Amino acid sequence: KKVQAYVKLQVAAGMANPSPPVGPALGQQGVNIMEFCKAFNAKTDSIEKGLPIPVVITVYADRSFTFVTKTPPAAVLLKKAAGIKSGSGKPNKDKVGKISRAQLQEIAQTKAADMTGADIEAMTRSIEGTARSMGLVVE
Amino acid sequence: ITKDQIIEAVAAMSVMDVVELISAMEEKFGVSAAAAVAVAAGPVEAAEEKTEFDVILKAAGANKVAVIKAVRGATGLGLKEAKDLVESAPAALKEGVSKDDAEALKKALEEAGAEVEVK
Amino acid sequence: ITKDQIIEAVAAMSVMDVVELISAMEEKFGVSAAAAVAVAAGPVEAAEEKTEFDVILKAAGANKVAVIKAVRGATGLGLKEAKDLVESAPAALKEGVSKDDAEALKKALEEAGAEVEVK
RNA sequence: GCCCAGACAGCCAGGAUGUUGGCUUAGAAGCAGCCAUCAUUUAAAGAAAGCGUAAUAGCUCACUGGUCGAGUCGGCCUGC
Repeated sequence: KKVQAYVKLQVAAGMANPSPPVGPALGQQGVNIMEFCKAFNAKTDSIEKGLPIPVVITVYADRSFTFVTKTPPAAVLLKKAAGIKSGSGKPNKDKVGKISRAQLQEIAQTKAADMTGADIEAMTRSIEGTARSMGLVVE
Repeated sequence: ITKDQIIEAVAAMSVMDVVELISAMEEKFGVSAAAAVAVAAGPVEAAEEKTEFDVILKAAGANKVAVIKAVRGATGLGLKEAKDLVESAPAALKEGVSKDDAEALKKALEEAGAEVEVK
Repeated sequence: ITKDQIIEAVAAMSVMDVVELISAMEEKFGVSAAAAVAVAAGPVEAAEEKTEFDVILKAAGANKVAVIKAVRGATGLGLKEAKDLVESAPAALKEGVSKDDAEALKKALEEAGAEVEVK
């Protein structure tokens, strides 16, 4: 009851095994990667197959695990706003896509609950700091 | 109660106890009639003394995060609301908190390794 | 001067004074250096103490029955419970209410001829 | 040139948020490699100087406070 671990990140909706990259990881902390697999790609079904959503997962007190699929939009639509497939090897030299001012406040607000900052102008920025180091032009 | 007794009672009341008090008189008597107590109550030298509660951040610990995290969790700030004031420490982490709350806040910060003093 | 003495000295000045000190430090040290002082200052609970609401009865006056009536209507307490909360004036008439509520609440007590206080 | 606004080193506690930056890669998530290296939250935290993982994690450093407490640091030249 006192033994507990905690940590988990963005897992592609649908991918789990084999061991690499998700094997001894969260596999030597109490929980096994036998199940917990079909206990991820059986809850994250009805969304976007290409959505690396980071589900928060504790560990155990017995042997089992837990699950909570939070909320991308945020990260996605940001890569899929200036070509996610074809990107620039050296971003800052050339471009890949473009976005309007409207679609600047769009990916904004829709992540305020994770993104941190007061005033919308402070939100419109930072994402403008995250603007581009991956092709895409500001204007 | 005796007028003198009332005067002493007000002196004991925390400025919090007197603020809502003057605003209170304001509702009935009105801003006009309640102005007497409002102007006389304010001089509770809470400002003229530089005091007492609050959670002053004397020190915090070589790393932000831990400290700021607690700050962010206690106040609620992004990346320019508890990262341009929590350092010098503008000890005003929070205001108008009871002794227990201020004590609890101090603990959380100390856990993050913040040398806090409670005025 | 002793650091402890300085701390006490600071906790003695008046709003105006500290603003003069933190400003002087800023001009001498700088926004970066003098930062470490424009901090311990601010928390001079001028606003922290007050900008928060609970109703509290200071006195019922000569109209005890009248005050009780209002109490019985706001709290809903029985006659015995009400009078017991009015006589000794156990303060807290009702807490957890907003500004307007705690405000208006008293706008129903003093009319009965009672001196109220909100903390 | 720096010195009594006690710093530079110990010890305590602290090294974040978008983000696992992108691309690439079976995987690379500060730390294979290829490019950049911005901003949001503060006294102070490099999209990260090392150890470490299969990839995470974990552990240090840089940066700054508390505590510990006086000259130090860079450089030129000469005698043996």
